[PDB]
Amino acid sequence: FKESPLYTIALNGAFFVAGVAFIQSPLMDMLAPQL
Amino acid sequence: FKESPLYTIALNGAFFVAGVAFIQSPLMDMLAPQL
Amino acid sequence: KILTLTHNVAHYGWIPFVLYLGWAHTSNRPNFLNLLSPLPSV
Amino acid sequence: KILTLTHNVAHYGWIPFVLYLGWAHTSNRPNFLNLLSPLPSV
Amino acid sequence: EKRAHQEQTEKTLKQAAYVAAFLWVSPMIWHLVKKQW
Amino acid sequence: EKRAHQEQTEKTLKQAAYVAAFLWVSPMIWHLVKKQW
Amino acid sequence: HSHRQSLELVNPGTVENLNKEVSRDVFLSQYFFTGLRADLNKAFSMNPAFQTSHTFSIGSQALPKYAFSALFANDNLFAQGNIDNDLSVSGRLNYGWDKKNISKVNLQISDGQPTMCQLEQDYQASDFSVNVKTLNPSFSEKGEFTGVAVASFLQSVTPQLALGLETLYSRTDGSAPGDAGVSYLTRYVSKKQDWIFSGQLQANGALIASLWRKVAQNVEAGIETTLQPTVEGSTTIGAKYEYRQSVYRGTLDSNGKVACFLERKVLPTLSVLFCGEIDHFKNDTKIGCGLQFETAGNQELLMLQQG
Amino acid sequence: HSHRQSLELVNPGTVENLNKEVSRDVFLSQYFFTGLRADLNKAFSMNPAFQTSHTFSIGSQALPKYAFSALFANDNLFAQGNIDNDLSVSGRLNYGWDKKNISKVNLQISDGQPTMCQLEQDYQASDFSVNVKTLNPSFSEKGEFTGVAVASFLQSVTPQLALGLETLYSRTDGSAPGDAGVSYLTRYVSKKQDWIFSGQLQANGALIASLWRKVAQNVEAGIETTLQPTVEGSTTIGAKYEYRQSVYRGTLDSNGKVACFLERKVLPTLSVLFCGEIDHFKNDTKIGCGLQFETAGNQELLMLQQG
Amino acid sequence: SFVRNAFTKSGNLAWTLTTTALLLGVPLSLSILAEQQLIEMEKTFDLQSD
Amino acid sequence: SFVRNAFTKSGNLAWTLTTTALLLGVPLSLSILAEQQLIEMEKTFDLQSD
Repeated sequence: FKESPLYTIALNGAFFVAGVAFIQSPLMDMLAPQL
Repeated sequence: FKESPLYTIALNGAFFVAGVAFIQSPLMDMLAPQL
Repeated sequence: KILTLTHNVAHYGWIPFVLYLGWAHTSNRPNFLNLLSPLPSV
Repeated sequence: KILTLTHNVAHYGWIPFVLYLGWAHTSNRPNFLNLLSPLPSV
Repeated sequence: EKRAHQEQTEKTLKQAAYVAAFLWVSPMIWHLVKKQW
Repeated sequence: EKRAHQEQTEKTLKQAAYVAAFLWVSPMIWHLVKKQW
Repeated sequence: HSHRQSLELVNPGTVENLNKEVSRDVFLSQYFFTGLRADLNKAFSMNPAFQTSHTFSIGSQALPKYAFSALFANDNLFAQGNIDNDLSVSGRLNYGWDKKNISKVNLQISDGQPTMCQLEQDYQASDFSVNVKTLNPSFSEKGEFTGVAVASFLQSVTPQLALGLETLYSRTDGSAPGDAGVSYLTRYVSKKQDWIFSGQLQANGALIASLWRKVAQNVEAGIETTLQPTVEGSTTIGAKYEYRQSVYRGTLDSNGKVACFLERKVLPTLSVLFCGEIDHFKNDTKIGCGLQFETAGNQELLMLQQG
Repeated sequence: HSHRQSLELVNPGTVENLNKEVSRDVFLSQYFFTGLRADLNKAFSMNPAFQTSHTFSIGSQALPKYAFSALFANDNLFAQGNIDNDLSVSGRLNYGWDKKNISKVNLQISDGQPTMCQLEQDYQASDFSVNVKTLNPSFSEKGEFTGVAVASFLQSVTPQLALGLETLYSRTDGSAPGDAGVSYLTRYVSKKQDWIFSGQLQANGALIASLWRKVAQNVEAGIETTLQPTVEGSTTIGAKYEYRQSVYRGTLDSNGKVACFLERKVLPTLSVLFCGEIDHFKNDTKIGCGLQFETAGNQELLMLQQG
Repeated sequence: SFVRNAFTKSGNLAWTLTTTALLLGVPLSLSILAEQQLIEMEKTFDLQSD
Repeated sequence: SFVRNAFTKSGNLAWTLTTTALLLGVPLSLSILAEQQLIEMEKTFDLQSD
């Protein structure tokens, strides 16, 4: 239990890493329409 | 120079009767598209 | 608390009576999840 | 005082010189009304 | 004081009833007027 | 008082110029690193 | 009784349908809104009319965040139930003893305010139609009425003109004697049904005069004027452009405001819609867009919807 | 200077175009607006670019009521003048001495506020980019500068990565000694140009990191990182669906807001555009609509526009 | 002077009338265009059927 | 009790996600169906010409 600027910065970094992992993964590639 | 409630009611009625004449006139039918 | 028991019936129980009314007259009669589902997945 | 003399005239007249440049380059060179008119009535 | 208001309401209602009777009677009256003209 | 801040800003700007020189040099040292590879 | 039949009159519509064309059909006050709105109505059957609706809306004070509704309508009985977030139960029942005599009652639970309900017994004759409506009656300990009463009569004197009247008695508490509200009605119909006129004088001193027209099979317009010492009046011209694919409605107001609403059907089930009113006496706008999904309940109607 | 060419360094993009496709092509912030807007632009010449524009807007803070703009662009020079209701005059002139060296001036008169004007001089090299911007230049009676100056550098360290800096100097009055700001800039590009990263570090301590991937010729997606004791940060993600007939843009935000912006090109001459957003953490919305007529000036260009 | 007052009046009335006209007409333009497009494609379908 | 809290939370999140989904999808759906219809009409004209 922190509730801190470090807490929110870590959350933001987690969002960044999740997004970059998702984009580099084939997940949006299969989400990307064939047409 | 009156600028009265009678003035505003008279202008409202004049606008109404002008609209009635306009809607009765075949000029509106001309405004109505042939298709 | 029968008096307020009848009170709760008016709120929660009005629509399902209509729902039960329609579901009775439905030729399909699907299940409650399909009735409440806005999806056409049938 | 010259910059003050520039202040009023240049503010209004900047666009007129811009359109005077364009009107010269126009192959048609239409009238001022056609320049100011957004209508394509040409 | 309020008695006058109550009597005014009563006479308004009676006027409404008379108007209803008159409007129901009206169509034959207008038909006979048209027959006259 | 403000003089110290002024020469602090001067130090910052000269450091920026030095970093600019270093980054201009950087392609050649990267080429040397690739040669080492 | 015989020459009465020889007059050969017709049954006029109800007072609520006196201004149907100009007020509801032509104009947009019933249909206009503001902000985003999503609607999910779907029918499980047709011959027994039965469907449920979901309503999503944001940005308009009048419309709730989400509301759910359902309705049923057989040959002689109509039913409709509606629920809202905060659990405001809404329900209306319409039953017809005969095609002319219909009994109907409206219910609306507020859940925090005294619930209001209206009851209407509607009967129509060959040449006149009668309605009686009330809003929250109550019987005092003396056996005397306490509430709001609504009742109107309307008779077609000639096959082209009808005259009507309404009586409204409101007894709020019984301490103060109740007041009476009498209004006068006037409706005229073109011999060829090309144009319809309607004019009324309310008990509150308000006179509403409305003229409707049918320019052709696809084009129609109408004009109305209201008024209310303190006397204020307004005038609005407008026209509805109906088409097989899209429906347009336009509006010009004497009060210096303009508005337009456009229902555009794109798919047999998808129907995008736009509306926006723009005032000029204070230079502000209100904009709302939306859509409606309509889907069937069974495979048969699903196929029928596509064709 | 021989191995300098032998290392075959490429030309880096300009600093203002560092995150150009992310902040502009991917996202919608500069494109997004609120309320009703109309764009009426017409063009007269193409080989020397020459076109004017009428813009009508309402219900938006940034967009004025009505503004007129005219732009001219020959082979090497670009000119653009803009006039607004309340007689606001702004203009931009581009005069390139060469392809690599360009001179730029921005003028903007508020007529009631001090006239703000910035001077931009940039030169582009085969392996590095440089530019200088000054804002409202003024020399004190002692010969000392007073105003705001902006200069930036960017060098291709390798054909895949480009790192550079920006230096800013701001002397408001001369009584207070001017302050200097140095910010780090970094850019990387995929070897196959599929994905591009862009990260910077402001002198103010704020960190802006942006990234993008060209998923396909008809889809893009980008993610940015922005943050700023008092430390605050934001996270927005989004994608663009560009197509021949229309283009869509919409984003997701860490602040609980969603965005939509679709322009609908119904005609070769007419393009309707629609935008809207939700603020879930505030339960409020913003909606706007728009349309664009682009019309040629002469018959030949009108024919070319029509086909 | 009076010239500036008249110019401001003319500009204001032109702006409001133009806005009202465009917002009345553009929905009409698109709706009628779509309807007549349906009409012409239906006519072409009739011609190709016959 | 906790049941009411869970129900209210679930309903709120469901409504939020539903409105986000519809707003993000409907413009996309209409645009892609319109372009697919255009592809259909152009390919029909291509096959008719060929």
